[PDB]
Amino acid sequence: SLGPNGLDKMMVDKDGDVTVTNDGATILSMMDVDHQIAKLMVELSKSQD
Amino acid sequence: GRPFLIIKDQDRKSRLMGLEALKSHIMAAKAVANTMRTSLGPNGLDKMMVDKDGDVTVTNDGATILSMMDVDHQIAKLMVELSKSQDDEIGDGTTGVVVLAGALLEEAEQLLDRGIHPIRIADGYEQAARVAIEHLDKISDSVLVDIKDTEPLIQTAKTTLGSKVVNSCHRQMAEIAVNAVLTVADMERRDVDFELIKVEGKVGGRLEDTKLIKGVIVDKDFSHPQMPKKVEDAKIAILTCPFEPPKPKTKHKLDVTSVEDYKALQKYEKEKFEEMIQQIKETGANLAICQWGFDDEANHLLLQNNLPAVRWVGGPEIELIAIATGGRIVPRFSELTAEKLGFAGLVQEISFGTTKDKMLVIEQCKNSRAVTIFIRGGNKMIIEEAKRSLHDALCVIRNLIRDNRVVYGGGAAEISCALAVSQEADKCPTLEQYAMRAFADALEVIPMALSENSGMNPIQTMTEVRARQVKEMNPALGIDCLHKGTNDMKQQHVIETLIGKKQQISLATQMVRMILKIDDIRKP
Amino acid sequence: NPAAKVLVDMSRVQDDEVGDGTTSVTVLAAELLREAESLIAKKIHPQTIIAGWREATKAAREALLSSAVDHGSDEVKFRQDLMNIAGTTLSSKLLTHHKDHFTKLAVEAVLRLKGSGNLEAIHIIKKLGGSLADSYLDEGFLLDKKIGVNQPKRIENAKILIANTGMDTDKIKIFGSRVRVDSTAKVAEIEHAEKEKMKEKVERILKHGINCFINRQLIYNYPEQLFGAAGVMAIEHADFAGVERLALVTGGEIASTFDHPELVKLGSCKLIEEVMIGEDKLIHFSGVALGEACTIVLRGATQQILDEAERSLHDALCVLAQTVKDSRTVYGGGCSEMLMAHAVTQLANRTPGKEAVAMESYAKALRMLPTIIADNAGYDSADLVAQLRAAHSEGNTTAGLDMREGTIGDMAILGITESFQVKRQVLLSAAEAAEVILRVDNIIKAAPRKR
Amino acid sequence: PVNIFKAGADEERAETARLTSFIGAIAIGDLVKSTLGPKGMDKILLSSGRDASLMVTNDGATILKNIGVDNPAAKVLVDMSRVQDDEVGDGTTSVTVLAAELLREAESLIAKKIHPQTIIAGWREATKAAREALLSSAVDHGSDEVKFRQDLMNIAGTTLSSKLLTHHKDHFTKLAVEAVLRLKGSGNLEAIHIIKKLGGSLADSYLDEGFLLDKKIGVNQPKRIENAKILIANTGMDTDKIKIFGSRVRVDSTAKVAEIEHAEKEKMKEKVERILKHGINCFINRQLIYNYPEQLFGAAGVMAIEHADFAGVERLALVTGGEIASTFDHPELVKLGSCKLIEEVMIGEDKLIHFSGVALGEACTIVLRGATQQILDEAERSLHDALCVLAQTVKDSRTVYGGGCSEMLMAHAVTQLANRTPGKEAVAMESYAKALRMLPTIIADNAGYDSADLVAQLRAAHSEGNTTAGLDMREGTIGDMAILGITESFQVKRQVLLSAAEAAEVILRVDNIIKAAPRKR
Amino acid sequence: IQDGKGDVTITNDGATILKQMQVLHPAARMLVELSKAQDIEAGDGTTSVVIIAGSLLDSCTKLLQKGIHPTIISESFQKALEKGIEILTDMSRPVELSDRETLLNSATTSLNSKVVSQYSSLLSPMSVNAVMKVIDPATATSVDLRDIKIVKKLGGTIDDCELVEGLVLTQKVSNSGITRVEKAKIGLIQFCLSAPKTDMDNQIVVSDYAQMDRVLREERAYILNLVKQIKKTGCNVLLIQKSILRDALSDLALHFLNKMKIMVIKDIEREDIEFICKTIGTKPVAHIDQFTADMLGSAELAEEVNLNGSGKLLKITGCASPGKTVTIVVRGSNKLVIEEAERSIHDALCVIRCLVKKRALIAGGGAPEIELALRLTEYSRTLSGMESYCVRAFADAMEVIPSTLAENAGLNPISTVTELRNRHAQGEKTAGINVRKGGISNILEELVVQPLLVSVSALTLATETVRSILKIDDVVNTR
Repeated sequence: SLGPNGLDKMMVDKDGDVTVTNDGATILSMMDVDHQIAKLMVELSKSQD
Repeated sequence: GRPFLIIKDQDRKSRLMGLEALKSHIMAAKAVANTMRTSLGPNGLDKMMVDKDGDVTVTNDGATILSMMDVDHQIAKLMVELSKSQDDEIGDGTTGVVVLAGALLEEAEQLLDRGIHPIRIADGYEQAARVAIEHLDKISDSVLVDIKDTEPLIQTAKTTLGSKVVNSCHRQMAEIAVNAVLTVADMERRDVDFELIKVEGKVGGRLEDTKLIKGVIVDKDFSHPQMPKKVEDAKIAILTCPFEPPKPKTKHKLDVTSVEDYKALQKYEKEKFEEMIQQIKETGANLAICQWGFDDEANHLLLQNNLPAVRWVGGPEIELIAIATGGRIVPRFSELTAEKLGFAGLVQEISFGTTKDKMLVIEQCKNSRAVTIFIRGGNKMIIEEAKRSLHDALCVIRNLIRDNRVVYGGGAAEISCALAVSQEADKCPTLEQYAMRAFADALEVIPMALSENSGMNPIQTMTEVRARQVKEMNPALGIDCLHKGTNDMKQQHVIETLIGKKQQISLATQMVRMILKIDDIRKP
Repeated sequence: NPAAKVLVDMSRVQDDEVGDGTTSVTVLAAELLREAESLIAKKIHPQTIIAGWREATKAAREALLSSAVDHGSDEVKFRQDLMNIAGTTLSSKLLTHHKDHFTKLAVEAVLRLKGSGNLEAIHIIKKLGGSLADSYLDEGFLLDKKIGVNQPKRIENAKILIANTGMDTDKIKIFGSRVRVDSTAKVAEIEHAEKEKMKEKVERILKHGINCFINRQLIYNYPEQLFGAAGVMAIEHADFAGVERLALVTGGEIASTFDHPELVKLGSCKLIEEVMIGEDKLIHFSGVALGEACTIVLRGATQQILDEAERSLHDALCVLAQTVKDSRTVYGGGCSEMLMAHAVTQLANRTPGKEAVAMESYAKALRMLPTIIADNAGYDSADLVAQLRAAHSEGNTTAGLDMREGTIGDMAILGITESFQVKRQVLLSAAEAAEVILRVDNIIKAAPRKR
Repeated sequence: PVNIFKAGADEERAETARLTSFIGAIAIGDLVKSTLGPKGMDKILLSSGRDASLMVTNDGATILKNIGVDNPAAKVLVDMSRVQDDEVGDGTTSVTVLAAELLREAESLIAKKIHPQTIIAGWREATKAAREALLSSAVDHGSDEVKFRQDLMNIAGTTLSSKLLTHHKDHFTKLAVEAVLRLKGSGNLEAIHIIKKLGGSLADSYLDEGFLLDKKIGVNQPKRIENAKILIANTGMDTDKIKIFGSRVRVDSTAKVAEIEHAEKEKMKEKVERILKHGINCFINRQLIYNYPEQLFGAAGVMAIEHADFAGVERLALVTGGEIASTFDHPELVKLGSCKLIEEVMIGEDKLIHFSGVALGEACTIVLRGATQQILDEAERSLHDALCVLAQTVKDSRTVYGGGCSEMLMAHAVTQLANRTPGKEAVAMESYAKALRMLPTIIADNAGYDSADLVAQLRAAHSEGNTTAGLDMREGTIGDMAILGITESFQVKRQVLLSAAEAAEVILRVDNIIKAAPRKR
Repeated sequence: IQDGKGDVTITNDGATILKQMQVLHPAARMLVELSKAQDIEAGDGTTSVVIIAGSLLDSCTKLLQKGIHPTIISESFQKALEKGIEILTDMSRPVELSDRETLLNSATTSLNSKVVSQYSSLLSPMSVNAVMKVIDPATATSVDLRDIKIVKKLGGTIDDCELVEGLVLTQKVSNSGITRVEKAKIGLIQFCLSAPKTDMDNQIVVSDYAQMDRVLREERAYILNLVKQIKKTGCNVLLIQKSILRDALSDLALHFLNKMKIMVIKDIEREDIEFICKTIGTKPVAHIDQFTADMLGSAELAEEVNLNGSGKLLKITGCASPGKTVTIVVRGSNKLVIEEAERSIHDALCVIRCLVKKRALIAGGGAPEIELALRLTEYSRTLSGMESYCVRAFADAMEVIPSTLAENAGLNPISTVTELRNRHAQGEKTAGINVRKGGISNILEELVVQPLLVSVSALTLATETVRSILKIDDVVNTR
């Protein structure tokens, strides 16, 4: 997704809602994360945002 | 009275009776007839289907399609049986007759909702079939076919190959089929048995390679692969026994009470071997045609005798070799003589190059009786398609052995018979005109589905063609089969069988009359 | 899907015919069906497409045959074309990585054919290890069996006779015989009689005075001891292919009757001796009479390498034999394709009506192939295809995509000669299969054959 | 190389994701492509868990409304259709099928290993040029009453082709026109009333010269009144509770309770007389009323109307010239509603009260005496769409040309731009232009005409410069709508193209579909 | 008809029959809604209309195999509808509300298809007299069914179902004393005769022993005086509206009324009181201060009457108010014959309502359908093309229903079809199918007629429904 010509990501939450974005925190938050490093990195990108 | 078991196990017992049973019949049969629509006659498509064991087979030879189905309802199995009957009778209209039956039962279900006994409908169908076949026999033209003129037969087969992919070449097959029929026909008896022709095919090659060989093909190589491979004109013999010493078909215990008995037997063994060699070498025949194989001693001896032979040759191919060579059958060397030998035109070995198969052909200089047809194509689907198509063509020619075995088809016959049926039916009292008109409608069903399959604007096509063939009467104004204008069939000349259409009409009429009667049903 | 089985069957047919382009015909058929589904999505009568492709394919066949060139008038040019085609085949498979080491070698093998098929006459041997460069074609012949003790260990200039006889039990052709005696002395007498019958049979065979022997069936212990008493080399049971190869290379006969010691021809060779090949033993046969059948030695890092090497080289041998059968060739891949596309396009100019769009779709379908070639290379496609269309539209019918780099160049100097027969057959078969599969109207699956 | 998602959580970060999105998009496109042009055929949304509730519809808005999906791109397009229908009306069909064609273009382009940003920039520029060209071709009217009326007639007639009501177009389109005339230039949408009464024919329907009410009357109210002085109220009138609480009746004898009852009756009578001091012949109550107020009103003998609707009372206050009151100390500071006659009418098998000769006619009431509930529902949907289009074209007077005319205009402009543009973008834009060419094509496909012939003729005509060239849908020929009368809303097509552009922009810029693990159900 | 639940139904009108079934197929629902529409606009005829629609569907099926495009097919549908309008208009005739005999013929022909059809001898007067008492023989052109309320009672016989212009009350006199007064006086009360309660809480607090007796006597005197003011008019019957949260009747006041010999009836539903106002002219009283003779009516004789040994029900008759409301009692073996008689009476009522509504009668039997078919064939012959085939299909579709008329009357369909075709093809109209004789005959002497609107709505709604259906082409599964 890097660059002004970035290629955004569009994904669904557990309830059936569509979300498109390019930043990290909004991606990582509503991404279903099972591994614990995954949740650590969700926290990380959320702090950066 | 409380209900009680009268019929054994009425719990799992299912009964249907009355008009609803006829409704089930008509709906299933209409579904099947509409299932089998898009392969009509001179121009159509092919339906592909796989069976239980996972085999791909596609054709418009409708009988095969219906046969290879694991259908559920009984009437559909009856349809499959009817298709097999018509295929084993002529070999064309394998879908035409079933679509006609579907049309007849469409008419039957329409008139049924009008409140009339099915006996009336069956009687109307029978009378209409009578009239239709009578006029179809009035309209067919006799074809004077002799042994030196083949062009009408060539066009007959060419038109017959319509809607059948073999119309790629569309020309050479007609010629080779006519030549094969002429070579193998029994003219006086008017008989042609297809067991005399070894219909064979091998994948690869092209449809241009579709050829007729005026002889026999054999699929066994040399007993001595180092032995010289090809011989010109030769003399053959057919021995129905191996080269092993004669042991009886009764259980035998040959005692050996002495060492000199051992020497006598070990000498008698070879003595018999070279005695057989001398016997067969005396008669002068170049080739030996056996059935059960033999021992390597014979192989090396023939290597030192330079006399070609084969072994393990199967029964029917043995018989066909004997038929083609003109000789007789020699069970054992007692019958062996120079007289009954069979003369060979030329024999050669091929391996199809890249392949590792070996296959000997016998081409005869003198007169032959059993010919062979070989196929080259794209796959086993191509091979089987060509085989079944050419086989149906042979059936067509065998029917065509006689004269007047052709009338203009391509659907024009349907218009003509529908017109005759309507003309006869109109001059009738009531209670019958409805069924006869229904049969007439079933008759023009065929051109409608024809135009649909061609993709032509149907209703206007039939209207214009009907007007053209009504105002001036001729059996040749059918709809475009080559789709290039020129609907006058005295130009396109769709040349197809008479008895094929007549048998289709008869089968459909009898079958619908039969099905009309099953009004009460019982299943478990 | 039944169409998938149809495709794999057309692939198997094209594979058995020649090879090295089965992939091509499959891709071409699939791509034709891609334009077919597109055009039928434009609501077109299928029979029209079928007729259009039939006429277009006939015209393309005529044009390509017109472009066919015969060769073989000399040796150097024809041999160079053979190395060219061999290496071109090796490009399609992995053998490209050492194609040179293969090419000339392969040529020699096809030289030994001398007008006969049955590639089984060519022998291939694999042993794990070595290297692809270590692989080479034997300068003679090879056999893989074992020899007895009382037989010698080194021989030269042997005379060879072949046999397919039963010398294990001397089973008499009559079954039912049995000994009916009482005293076991008679049994000793009859057993000595059998042993002397075998001895006299060995004398019958040895009367030919051969220096080496082979039998297709098992050499039993008593026969082996009698041979050792003679003290000459005898080779035990083997296959049919081995004995046929030996008969070819030495000119002997597979003999099963030995009353004629001088009426037979003996196989000829000059040196027969084992060679310890790494962890294996193979006997070396140098100075054979006929250099017809050959044995190929293969070595590799993994057995999968050996398997694909044998597959690919079998394909190359098939193509080499096919081009030896007919010396009609055309120019390299795509260029012949692209000029056929040009001719079909010229017909499209001449083609009116609705069939025109179908046959021009056919044309661009053909044109798609070099695009895919360029994509597999890893270079820009549109520029090359448009530029080469311009090049072939000017009459420069010898230029084409460069094999060395993603550029454009003449393959006549570059050395890419294409076997006309193979790919005309490929085109015909692809057309036939495509029209067959397009003639469909209905798929009806039967029962799955309930377990 | 390690599992990181929850059970049921999926991520496709390859071309399989775009493949799934594209096949879902195509499944969307083909389902609706049968609902376009004058040749469209309607569809059924059949239910099984909704207790067998069905609705037939032609404007694909309801179709995308009633279908969900797991592929998020299809839901994105559903929301796009939501937006489109939120703006004006029909064209959801148009924008959705156009998006399908553009994504098919994207498929074909990705089939050549191209970085999509080039496509994005090229389509940006193409859209800019196309919008500029269309604005330069924006034909405007309204300077004359007859011209503007005929433009509205043309727009309405062309729009009814896309739906069922075309069978009585002359009896419908023109009628709808007068409705927006009654808006008197006000921007309100919620003045038109929609009425469904099964039975009768769509031609039996009519636009009454007044207003109607569908509420019960009081116990003793006159059936008919003339020159009605009308007042509208919203208070208790239900024994008019004092609104004060935390106050209790706490006595030791019931005579005081009797006096309290008499006093509350008197106070209610006082409220009634307070209202009657203003002086009216017709009273309106937005809500219920009690028996004692009803007896007082019957003593007055006036019309009291009970339990009305908030939107309806707002509409009627706009209509009859009064405004709702809640206090009545001022017989002098209120404006009274006015009507000529208020009578009774029986429609269908339901009872209505008829306003005849109303002092004003701002709001509208469209009665549909159709023949089935489902046809009634789709008829009300269609008239809602048509009146939205009418209001929008009254808002902005600029109009454009349909039948592909403006469409091939922008197509040819983009064609010339691509011709004067170097690089891949050009052919992309050309394909983009080709993409636009598919839209009228599908229209002809709905008719089933000689497709390629017609497309070639239109491209030739637009290359020649004939800027009014269009497709004749009556016979399958090529003519001028200026003769024919096929005109549409400039706003409509403009926003259709712009929304399609931005939807393509957002959809193409996707790389990884990640569906979260389902919660449960 | 029986459902998965306990109740069962017997019916002979296509509408309700269709209502009972529930099908997961959209076409069936479409037909059901069409039947609903025909009911709302007409009430009956659904006995045939859906079958006519299916006949048109099969008629257009053959055209569909013929390949005609659905749009042109729809245009032909519209044109056939338009032509059939005037084709129906042809053989109509004006009617009169003064002559009773044509009216009774209309009602009886409407009720040919009911279970109680043999009971038309008694029932033909009933529904008709119900209709005149509602609207005027002068200019009405508007009829409401809610002007009429019918009561259902189990037991008795069909012969006991009678029409009266009076008011029947399902409520019972709680007082077992005075239960019949002739020329009595009638009163209605909205408020609750109970202890005086306030809008907010009321707490009659007590701080002395004398206060209990004081308040008891005071409340007694209060209720006494209120009821005395009530009796001040000399009333003889009081109706008390049903009340909630409070007792509309007072036990002490109940004894007071028992002492003063006035019938006491309470718990009267909120709505039909206006019906009562429309019935007997009485007007509600919401406060005793309001109470005045102006909201009091007069009656001749009202009593709690017996059902011949089947319970007691309250009846009121003989009031001088020229009301426009009626009621009919229904008795019979079980509730099933009750439903049958109810539906037959409702069909007759709706038929007469439409007849007065749109005064235009059309002969039934066989003449209409055959005239349609003949004229539509000769119209099809005049318009060659795919139009001609479609119009011939229309002309052949209409003959399905008369074929059923022959069939279910125990006759061969085709023979009767031929006979009607021949007879009406010779210009001999009025050729109706005779159920009794079993053939074609002059339908005029057969007394078989129906209003124009019945068939007009039938075919118009059928045509539009068919057109919408063919405009329907795709289905997608939802939740």
